[PDB]
Amino acid sequence: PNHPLWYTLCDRYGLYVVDEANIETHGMVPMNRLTDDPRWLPAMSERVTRMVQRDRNHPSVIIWSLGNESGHGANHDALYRWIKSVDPSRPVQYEGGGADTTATDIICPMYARVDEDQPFPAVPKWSIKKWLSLPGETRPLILCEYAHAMGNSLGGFAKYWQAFRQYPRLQGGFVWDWVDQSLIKYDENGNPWSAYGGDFGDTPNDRQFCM
Amino acid sequence: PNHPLWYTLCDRYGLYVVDEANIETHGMVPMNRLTDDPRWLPAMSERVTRMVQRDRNHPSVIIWSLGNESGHGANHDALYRWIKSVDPSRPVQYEGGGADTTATDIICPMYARVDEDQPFPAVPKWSIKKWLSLPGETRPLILCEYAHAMGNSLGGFAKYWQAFRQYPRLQGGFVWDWVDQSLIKYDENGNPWSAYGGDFGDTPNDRQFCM
Ligand SMILES: CC(C)S[C@@H]1O[C@H](CO)[C@H](O)[C@H](O)[C@H]1O
Ligand code: NA
Ligand code: NA
Ligand code: NA
Ligand code: NA
Repeated sequence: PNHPLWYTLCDRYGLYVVDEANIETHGMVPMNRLTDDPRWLPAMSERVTRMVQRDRNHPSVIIWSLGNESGHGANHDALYRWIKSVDPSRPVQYEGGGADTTATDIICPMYARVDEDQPFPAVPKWSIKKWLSLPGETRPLILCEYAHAMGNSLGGFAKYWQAFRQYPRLQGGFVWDWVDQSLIKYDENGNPWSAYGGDFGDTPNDRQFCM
Repeated sequence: PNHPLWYTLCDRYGLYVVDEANIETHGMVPMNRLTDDPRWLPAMSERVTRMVQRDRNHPSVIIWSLGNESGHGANHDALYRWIKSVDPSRPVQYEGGGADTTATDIICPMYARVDEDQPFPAVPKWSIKKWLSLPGETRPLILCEYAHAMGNSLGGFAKYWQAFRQYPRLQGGFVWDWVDQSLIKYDENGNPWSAYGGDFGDTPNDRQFCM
């Protein structure tokens, strides 16, 4: 969840918001180790329930998200249903565990490609065109993350947009991402320079991946 | 419906058969002028019911077809339901009136392209990849006719097969068609040559379109 003013500005200027719970357990092995554990249900429930209680009156918020990169656990299903119960007015989405689990109303993959399948075990990233028509699949597809804009990037961006326009149920997505997470440091002359991971003696670090 | 021996041979050699009622009213304006008319229901019904009564015991027959290129009329809906009622063992297909009407268990377009939409009024031929995922659509797609093999043709045949393998619900199609309908004529020297439309004084004719 963002600083409260953000929702007010999105209300007034006019932007659709996905409001997302402060839950990410990416570094767990496997990713759902905590989110499938009932002992972590209370801690997760608070991050979901208190977000809804704070932001449910904002018109800009049109979709609730259960968080990010935490695999798919039973705690997600419980909290998916909690939201659907207290607020039937907004769809719930969650990408973890393969982007099309029982805890999401929207197929919301990250970095799924337009035509090319990437069939990873357990959590394949199908071609988005192909994903829509998988046997039994009826849901809209909106990428929660796509077109990773790291450095000199966004090659093939037009290919997403041609597909979004041709396919009714391909309803777009959210570019990753808006702004570089670089920080300012000063050299010997007091001159500013843009710093990334590792430049603060922080170790281990992931270098320029914050940009 | 074919010569009765055809189905015996397909039973024994192993080919899947689509058995098709002898109903095509292509030249009517509009195409459904007779098939929507209850006065023509009796004549139409006999062509369907008597086909089913003859052929229902052949294992090679896996799909029933209501005919070809006769628009979509209320008589199709009646006869579709008649077949589902008497023979639950076989899906019923029919391409007329847009390839995805209430008279077909299978989206069965003719000459729908792989990636390119052809948005004709009333009866569009959507791209087959796109057709599958249209809002509310769940049926399998099998082209009743594709890859028109007229003369030097089958350009882009690979493109269909790439899509067929990639998309589970694209379950193939039927090439148009097996054999050139040329006829043998004899000149002055008594030497046989291959003849097409018009070569018999027949007029109007559609020339080499029979091949
Ligand atoms: C020429 C099109 C407007 S009709 C087109 O003609 C073809 C010619 O072989 C086949 O008969 C197809 O079934 C038919 O759709
Ligand atoms: Na779209
Ligand atoms: Na990053
Ligand atoms: Na297929
Ligand atoms: Na022909």
